[PDB]
Amino acid sequence: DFSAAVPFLKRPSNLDGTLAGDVGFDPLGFSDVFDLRVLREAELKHGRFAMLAVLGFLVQEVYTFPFFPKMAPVDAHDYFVTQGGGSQIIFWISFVEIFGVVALFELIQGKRDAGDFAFDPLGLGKDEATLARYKVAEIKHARLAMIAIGGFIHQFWVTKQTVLEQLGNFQSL
Amino acid sequence: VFPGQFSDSVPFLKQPTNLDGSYVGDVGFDPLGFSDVFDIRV
Amino acid sequence: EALGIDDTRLIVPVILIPVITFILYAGFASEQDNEDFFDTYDQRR
Amino acid sequence: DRSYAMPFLSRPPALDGSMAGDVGFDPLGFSNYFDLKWLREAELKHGRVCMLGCLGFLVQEQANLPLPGFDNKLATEAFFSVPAGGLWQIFFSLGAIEIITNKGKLTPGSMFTGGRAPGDLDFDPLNLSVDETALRRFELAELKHARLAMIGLGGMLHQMLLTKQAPIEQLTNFKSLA
Amino acid sequence: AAGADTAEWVGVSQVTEDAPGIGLYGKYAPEYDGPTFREGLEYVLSFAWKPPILIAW
Amino acid sequence: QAIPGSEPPPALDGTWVGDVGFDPLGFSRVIDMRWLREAELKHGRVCMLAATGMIVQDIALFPGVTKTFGPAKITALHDVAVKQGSMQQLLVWLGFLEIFGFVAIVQMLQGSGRQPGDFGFDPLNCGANTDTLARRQLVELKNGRLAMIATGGMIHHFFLTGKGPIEFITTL
Amino acid sequence: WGGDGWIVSVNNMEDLVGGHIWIGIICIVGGFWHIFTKPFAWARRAYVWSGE
Amino acid sequence: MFTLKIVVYTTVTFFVSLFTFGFLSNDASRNPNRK
Amino acid sequence: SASAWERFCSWITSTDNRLYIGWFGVLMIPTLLTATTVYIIAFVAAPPVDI
Ligand SMILES: CC1=C(C#C/C(C)=C/C=C/C(C)=C/C=C/C=C(C)/C=C/C=C(\C)C#CC2=C(C)C[C@@H](O)CC2(C)C)C(C)(C)C[C@H](O)C1
Ligand SMILES: CC1=C(C#C/C(C)=C/C=C/C(C)=C/C=C/C=C(C)/C=C/C=C(C)/C=C/C2=C(C)CCCC2(C)C)C(C)(C)C[C@H](O)C1
Ligand SMILES: CC1=CCCC(C)(C)[C@H]1/C=C/C(C)=C/C=C/C(C)=C/C=C/C=C(C)/C=C/C=C(C)/C=C/C1=C(C)CCCC1(C)C
Repeated sequence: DFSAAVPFLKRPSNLDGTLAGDVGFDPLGFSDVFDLRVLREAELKHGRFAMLAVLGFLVQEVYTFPFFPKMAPVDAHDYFVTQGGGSQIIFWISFVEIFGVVALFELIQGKRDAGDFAFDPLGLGKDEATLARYKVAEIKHARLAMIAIGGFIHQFWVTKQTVLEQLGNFQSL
Repeated sequence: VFPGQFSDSVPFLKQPTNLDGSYVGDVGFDPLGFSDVFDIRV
Repeated sequence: EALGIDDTRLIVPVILIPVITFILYAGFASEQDNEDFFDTYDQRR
Repeated sequence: DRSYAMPFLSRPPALDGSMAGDVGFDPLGFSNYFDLKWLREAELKHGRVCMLGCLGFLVQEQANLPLPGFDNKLATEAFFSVPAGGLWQIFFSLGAIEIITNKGKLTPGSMFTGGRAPGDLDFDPLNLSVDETALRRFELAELKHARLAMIGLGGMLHQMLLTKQAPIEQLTNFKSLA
Repeated sequence: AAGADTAEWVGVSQVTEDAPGIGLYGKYAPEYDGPTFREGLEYVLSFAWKPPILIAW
Repeated sequence: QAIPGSEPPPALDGTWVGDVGFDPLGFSRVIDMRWLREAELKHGRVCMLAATGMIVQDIALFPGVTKTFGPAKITALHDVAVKQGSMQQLLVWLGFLEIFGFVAIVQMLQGSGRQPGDFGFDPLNCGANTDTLARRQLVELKNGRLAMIATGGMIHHFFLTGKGPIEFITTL
Repeated sequence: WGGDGWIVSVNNMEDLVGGHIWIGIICIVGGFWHIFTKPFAWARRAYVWSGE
Repeated sequence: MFTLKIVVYTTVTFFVSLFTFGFLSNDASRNPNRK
Repeated sequence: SASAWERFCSWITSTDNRLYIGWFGVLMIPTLLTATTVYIIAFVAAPPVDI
């Protein structure tokens, strides 16, 4: 049984296909050694951080709060290192992921699904077919935004201009 | 207005438990229930 | 200068440490019988 | 068997739901390694101290006793403005209260050996909570107020330490940090 | 003499029983029969010197 | 029946004035019904009197009150009258009445027999008979809700424009 | 120690007389206290109850 | 010099407290003729 | 079974210690060790004193 995505590679033995986005893509085979649930937790959390970061880059480029100074998103990082807002942000992220550690321990013990914090306040996903479709869409968007946030940061690093600014005048060098 | 037994002075409050009416000046006016906590004689 | 105390921060340990030792001693004493006896000393512990 | 407060976590084994204020919120599992009576006693004592502390934070700035050294609306500086001898008299009086109300049982290994509910210091001069359901409702209200007052006392104390301004005065004269 | 011990002096509250946080009994005081205080302190210390973090990987 | 998609809470099962099954958030699940209905009638009556008084204040004032309070209405009127002591007197006497209201609520919740909002204040025996009493209950509740929304409208209109009720609706 | 002297350094008769008033009050109050009380449990555990 | 003073005060108070509450802990019973 | 303070008192007043500590030893051991330490170091290397 070869992989659905990679036709010349065998399907990994731990990737049965029940997970969302499980197309069989694992050339290096990290799922053969490390736990698949923990890997999906890390993937989903990386993707959620990246999606929020991409939306934040777009919004920060298009609109900054009037009581904050106007500047690019990437070099604001040192400004909030000095000012103290970034310390607050990482403080609250650490506070949430202190309980995230307990959730990860319960994931290790097998009493929790991977990436399932049961956070559905608006009740968007309740039907099982819609829930599976939303899982697939969420993982695809997570991967796309994980690529996109690094794209944005590196393009700003090489071109010294933001995203929509670069889409304005496409300077090639 | 609604049916039910209430105090003679205040018509929306019931007659207090320890204000039976034997003592003079008793129109059944004890909203906070001081007679329920302490003795009526004192 | 009472008890040689010139800074009010010195009073914190002088009062605090006996409180903790008294808490331990009070656990010990609450474990006891604590009724009167007629003898030179109490043999119950 | 998920907890109500943490839907993604399992319910703690010692938090069945019989104790008041229980929504299964013990993520770190303190109830698995500590006496829940001791934990509830500590929670209630902290909460009552903080309720009276928030009341004092709100009252001292608007009204103070007409005594020398007693004119300081900033309570953190009022701790150092009031003479320390009276503060230690307060400390020893509250210590005597602690001795009397616990029957001399102060350690975790002796406080509940005689038989006593956590937080039950025999204080209900209005003879309330004779009704069991009213007792449960009052316990939930007391616990919610205890937690809210702990958080509020922490916040007001930190704001007074940083901005050097008393409460509500800080609300009317809101100066954002530099 | 009074005591407020008559069978009408009861507490009142707007909260129904179905609201979360209400216990089953008034004053439960559970029997512990668990790990000692020293073991609890060792558990709080193990929060620091062996958190369940790198056991995931 | 208010919202066809959803369902009323089990506390909303008729036998109450104004029960059209409208409670989507579920306040009656965690709050007692008597307290909720007492609060609804209290807010409704307060807003009824407030809206009528605001209309009267923007129409015609008392003799000699403009000499002291000046041309101040609504919020400026409140800010001057707290210093004058009118609002202090209102607070003292209305809290004094609310003491008896509080023990009425307590006796209702412990089972004296009174209904929410029933203070026994019926001079002239108006609307004390037959179905007229129930019709007056429904009218009082609906007009209290309407006056609540109208009072909010008046307060926010003075917040936005700085004008009273009868002059904002004529000087758009 | 030197320069302080504990209670040896009483240098005026006002302090002497006032503290003797204090000693008399304290002694009388404690005397009535001991006439009307019996030693507490900590004192009963602490001391040896014999003439010697 | 104040830090050393408070350390010394803490140490002296700690040891004197141990002494005081140890001799209060039914010291007369701690003899081989008890019971 | 006993309280922590009771076990501490049993260890302090223990006859099984190689050197008996006791409650008087609680005051004695640190005082004598402090005096011994200061005496040794001040006897070895201490600057002259204006007696
Ligand atoms: C038990 C008992 C009885 C009793 C009793 C008694 C004495 C009951 C007393 C109860 C009390 C005093 C409760 C007080 C609670 C205070 C709280 C929750 C404060 C929260 C602060 C907050 C939210 C805040 C804040 C803020 C922060 C942090 C930042 C600021 O910038 C803003 C702000 C200010 C908003 C009686 C006598 C009846 C008898 C009965 O038989 C037995
Ligand atoms: C350090 C630093 C910062 C920083 C920072 C940060 C956050 C830097 C983050 C950098 C990131 C996230 C880079 C990500 C790169 C992702 C790549 C190249 C994926 C390629 C995927 C491919 C090619 C897929 C290929 C494919 C595969 C395999 C599957 C399908 C086929 C195909 C599509 C071809 C700041 C900004 C905070 C400032 C601070 O002062 C300094
Ligand atoms: C101010 C001044 C100027 C000149 C004249 C004047 C009289 C006025 C003078 C003094 C006035 C006044 C108020 C003097 C007061 C003196 C006082 C309070 C003396 C009290 C001393 C207390 C002493 C020893 C305590 C001894 C007890 C001890 C160790 C412990 C006993 C026990 C316990 C409790 C712990 C364990 C060990 C043991 C033995 C079981």
